Amino acid sequence: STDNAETGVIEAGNTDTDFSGELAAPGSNHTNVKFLFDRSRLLNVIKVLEKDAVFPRPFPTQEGAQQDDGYFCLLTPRPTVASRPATRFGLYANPSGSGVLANTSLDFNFYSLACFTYFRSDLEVTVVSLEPDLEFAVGWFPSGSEYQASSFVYDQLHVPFHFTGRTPRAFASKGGKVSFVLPWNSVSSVLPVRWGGASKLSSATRGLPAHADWGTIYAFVPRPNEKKSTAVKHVAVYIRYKNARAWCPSMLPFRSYK
Amino acid sequence: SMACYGGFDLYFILDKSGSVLHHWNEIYYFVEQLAHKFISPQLRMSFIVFSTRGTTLMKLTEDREQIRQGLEELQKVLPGGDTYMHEGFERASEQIYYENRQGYRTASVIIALTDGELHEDLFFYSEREANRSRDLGAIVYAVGVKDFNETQLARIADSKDHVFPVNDGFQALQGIIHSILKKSC
Amino acid sequence: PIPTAPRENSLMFLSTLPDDTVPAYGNVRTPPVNYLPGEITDLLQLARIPTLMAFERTYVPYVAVPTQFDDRPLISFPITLSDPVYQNTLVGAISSNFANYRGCIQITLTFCGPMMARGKFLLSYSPPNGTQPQTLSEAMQCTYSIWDIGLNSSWTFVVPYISPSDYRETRAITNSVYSADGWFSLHKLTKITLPPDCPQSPCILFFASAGEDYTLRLPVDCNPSYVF
Amino acid sequence: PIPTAPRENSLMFLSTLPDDTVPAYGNVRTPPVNYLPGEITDLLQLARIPTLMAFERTYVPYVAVPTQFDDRPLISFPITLSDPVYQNTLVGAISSNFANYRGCIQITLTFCGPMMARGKFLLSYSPPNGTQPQTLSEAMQCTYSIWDIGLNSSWTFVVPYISPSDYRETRAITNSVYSADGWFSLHKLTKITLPPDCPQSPCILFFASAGEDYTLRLPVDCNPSYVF
Amino acid sequence: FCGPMMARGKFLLSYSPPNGTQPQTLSEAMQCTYSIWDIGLNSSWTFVVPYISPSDYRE
Amino acid sequence: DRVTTQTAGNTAINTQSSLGVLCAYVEDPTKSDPPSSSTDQPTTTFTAIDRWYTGRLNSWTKAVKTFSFQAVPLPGAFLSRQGGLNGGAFTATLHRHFLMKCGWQVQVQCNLTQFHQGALLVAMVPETTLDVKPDGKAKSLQELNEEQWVEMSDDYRTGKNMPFQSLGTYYRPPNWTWGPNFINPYQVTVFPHQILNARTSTSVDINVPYIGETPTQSSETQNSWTLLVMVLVPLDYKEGATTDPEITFSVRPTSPYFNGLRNRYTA
Amino acid sequence: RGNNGNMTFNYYANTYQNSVDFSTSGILNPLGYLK
Ligand SMILES: [Mg+2]
Repeated sequence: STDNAETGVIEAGNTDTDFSGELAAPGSNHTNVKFLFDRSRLLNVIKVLEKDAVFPRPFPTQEGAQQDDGYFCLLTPRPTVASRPATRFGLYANPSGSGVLANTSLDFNFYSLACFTYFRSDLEVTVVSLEPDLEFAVGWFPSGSEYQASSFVYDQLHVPFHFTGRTPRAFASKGGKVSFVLPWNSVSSVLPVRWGGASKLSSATRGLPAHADWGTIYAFVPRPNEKKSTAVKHVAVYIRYKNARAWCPSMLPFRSYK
Repeated sequence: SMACYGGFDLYFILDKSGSVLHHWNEIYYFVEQLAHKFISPQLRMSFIVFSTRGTTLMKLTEDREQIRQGLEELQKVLPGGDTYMHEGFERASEQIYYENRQGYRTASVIIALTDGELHEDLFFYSEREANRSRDLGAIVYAVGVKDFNETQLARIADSKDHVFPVNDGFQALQGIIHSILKKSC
Repeated sequence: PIPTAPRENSLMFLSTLPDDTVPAYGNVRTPPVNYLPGEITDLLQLARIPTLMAFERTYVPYVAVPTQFDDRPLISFPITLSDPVYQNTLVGAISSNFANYRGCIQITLTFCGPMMARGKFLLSYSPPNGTQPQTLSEAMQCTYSIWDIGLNSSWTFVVPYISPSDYRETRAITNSVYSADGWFSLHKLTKITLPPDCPQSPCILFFASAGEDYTLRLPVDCNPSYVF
Repeated sequence: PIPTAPRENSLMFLSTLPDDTVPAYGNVRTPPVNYLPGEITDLLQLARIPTLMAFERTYVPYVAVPTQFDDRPLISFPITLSDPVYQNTLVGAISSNFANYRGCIQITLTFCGPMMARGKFLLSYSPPNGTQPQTLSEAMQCTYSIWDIGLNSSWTFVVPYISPSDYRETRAITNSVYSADGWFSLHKLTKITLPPDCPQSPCILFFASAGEDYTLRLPVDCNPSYVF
Repeated sequence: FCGPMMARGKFLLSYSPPNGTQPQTLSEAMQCTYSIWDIGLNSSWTFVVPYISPSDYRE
Repeated sequence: DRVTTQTAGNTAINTQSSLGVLCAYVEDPTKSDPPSSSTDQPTTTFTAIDRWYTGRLNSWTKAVKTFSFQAVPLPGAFLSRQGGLNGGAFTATLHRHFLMKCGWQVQVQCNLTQFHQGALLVAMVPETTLDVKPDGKAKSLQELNEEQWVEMSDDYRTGKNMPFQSLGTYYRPPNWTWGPNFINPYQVTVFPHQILNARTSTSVDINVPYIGETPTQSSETQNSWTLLVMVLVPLDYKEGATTDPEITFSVRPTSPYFNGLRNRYTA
Repeated sequence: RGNNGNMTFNYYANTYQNSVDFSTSGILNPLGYLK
């Protein structure tokens, strides 16, 4: 069918448009955005806390900072680094040495189907243990709050301040899991998948949204600091995007030909 | 020392960052003419590239079939990326540490092609990894391409006079490489 | 108490369970998104947008038309949505995240040459044969459509859905030998007769959109090799 | 028995679960509290009551007005509810126990000087700029309101809610550089012309109340450093 | 435009009101009363110089 | 049929090979309601900012390869004055209002002849940092006027070189491989686009509404759209023809809603 | 409705399970209109 594609709008035609044929039946609705993003996937593998940690200091962190890394899961499909929102995703090709290997995360299953710019949904976090018989718990603090980092001596036991709070501290059973659904808490109307504005928190980094997150979870162990174990235990954070809505179509990542 | 080195080794740790996209043939012709002028069997040379991934593009070898093919792979290099010179030195420090397992006394020389304009938080790591090659008995020369930073190379190199620009330090490295080949066995 | 006998799949975390879970921090009034225009209701609003293909010349969205006559297709690529001419199209990069498809791929062309370039082009679609068709007398017998160059500058050849099954596979895993659903092939019919002082080798810019009946099924895990 | 399949979050004590639990010792008729007057229905009945601020002079709820002219704000403090002029106000000490706020801070003044003290004061509110405004010609352009001293002795400057988000943060955690929602700044416009035999340096007593639309959200754990 | 028929081009007519300095840059007739004239099938443009004056009858 | 004169305020622009206004995401992108995140009375449009602001863009030689793009930040071009795109009464109002909520309406003119071939892909690209150097600094006019067309490397196709927070000396600096502000150059036609072909038109017409993560964004930080001119087919001509055709662009802000009046922005 | 097969019974309410927007005051339409 004779067209002009310089116009920018092409009417999607069928076989009957040029030839003799008919329309096929509608297959299914598995491309529905509220249906397609509504399934769980691995987000980040964070180490389980055992003491009242220091939250990671803001960038640029200098050496001699006695902070606690690899502990907080900033719940976001966008690339993160050191439990803080980043712009580039970077893994370690040859991690020999040298400093602190920063925990990065990315939602691999999201950006392959995030052909849009803005995305709003609830979040259903399931925190699966990666340790046999682990009796852990799961904190949370919203987009814009900060970690309460101290302890209080309860009967000569340094019970930390992340055992309590007005935010959900879900306690897992022995060998169980933690599953709860978090609302869209951030101050932005939508989470920018791609962002081009500047956040003026620092020397203004272009393309870094400051409040594109559902918060930040952290696993801990419900014992005081005297009962701190030795081997560092992990946990695995599965998230699901409940009630997904997506705006403003955009690009999919570049599949290299090599 | 007075004892001759059993093997004289050479490291072309080459910068292929996004900032040397306009000066890559100047870098390559500095390596095309220091690999052809030295075809001696006592010299082993390696071609290390770095922009973001520090990459051993050719291992430390002396068979001249490979060095002919090593330069014909540096010509197929497109620059682009950040400037991770701390990983340019980790690909050599994994090869000085291997050649110390042979048990010889080897004078491994590091030639560091660079643009000099390093980030402030990467110069801490590039100096820290250079000092781990100066713990392993290597000598680091920073071949400066057009405009660079001397003070950002006075700590990568051994002193402020080991830094050479590329138009002056072509023959000046021939006065150092061939100086030690007579000092070798 | 109500006597319940819980099933064998108790305490099983399932990633794609069609159900909700316990709310933790409810009664949150989100700020309204009524101001945002252009909501994606469904990702088949985006397979229908024609995106550029890429051709082994070094990957180029257009086909150069060399002036030398030879009896073979000018460009030829199979109709298989794992073929590397579809990797960076929204037809291909959405459907490679799925397992099946159904409907008509729509190949839009665009003659980006000069305005004075007259010519005719015989698009085609062979169904999967034992041998890929090469002669212009072999794409004459398949599903062809002659495209003249004139005032307008685009032709949308609709690759039909001829299949022995209601949902074709979206990835040539095993085997389809080089023959899954056959081959598109742009033959040139008459040579492009250019007036004097005009550029040789004009460029046919290819697109790839989905039909109005192109429908996808069965999400799978994606390929995370875009991030490496 | 009813076959139930219990979920993955079974036997989880959650501190903020919106539900009841099993009663242990019920059927207790409590004595009636109908005699007590003044029940707090809601804690925004108490942010609206103006309480005294405190100023780095040694912390003083009033601003002394020195008689020497200088072109800078007499007192200047940012509109951020983690700033240490708000720690001992019911606007600040209730909102620091929360995570967000929305609405208008209301700064009530009170001229506690002599009755014969005539003068004029240019209150202001800059939105967050790159530089804090200092000149009287720079608070003239912001949201100002001139306050004359006369028979009445109070002015309630209502700090507006100008924000790019429906709920501002209530604590300057990271970063807001010294600039979160801008700065209140009481400039003096004309010098206070006192008659003879009257005290120099009269005192403007500052309050800080919440607006009729000031609303709070998201409780957090408090700061227990009041008990140390 | 009395040129050939195949001559494509565009022309930015203008009208500055009386300034202290005559405008010269294309970025200075962009701000005055301009009107872009394309050359095509038709071959005439009638730029109407407005009547902007502090008096009802100019000299 | 194809002769459309688009009068706006006191600046009417003309096009005699018009393909049609590509109204994006809605029927009428001019219609917009005031921001819900400002309790003060917003400064609406007025008759000195409802006009066609026009500035040049770089020439298009034969040396320009496929996919070599050229990006215009909106409203980033009114403030840095890229291409001579001086806002005038709009930039002098944009500097004094803290938040700004507008939708754009662009038009790119590049008149080829009937003996030239080539095709641009003019596309209002939302939310990209294509104007920023990888080291964080935004480009200046001395830096744009030396590369002339920012070529599509693999750092742009992967998003390897988008601006970032340096982690510091504490963390080991990781090998960056990807960032979401990439360009997939084969999929830029999903954006509101027209193809500026050398045989169908001289000017393209795109009309986009306000989009953004907030109901209104800041004035000095936002890059919610990006007028992206991408070369899909390289320019070719026989010798004697008019070398290096000019590219201009004409930008009109449709219904802006300024908020938060303060003095002129001094960084 | 999404990927929700529990057609019958919602235990928690709307504002607890979901997160509704606060007020201020199929048919696949195209994402770009030629006008
Ligand atoms: Mg570099």
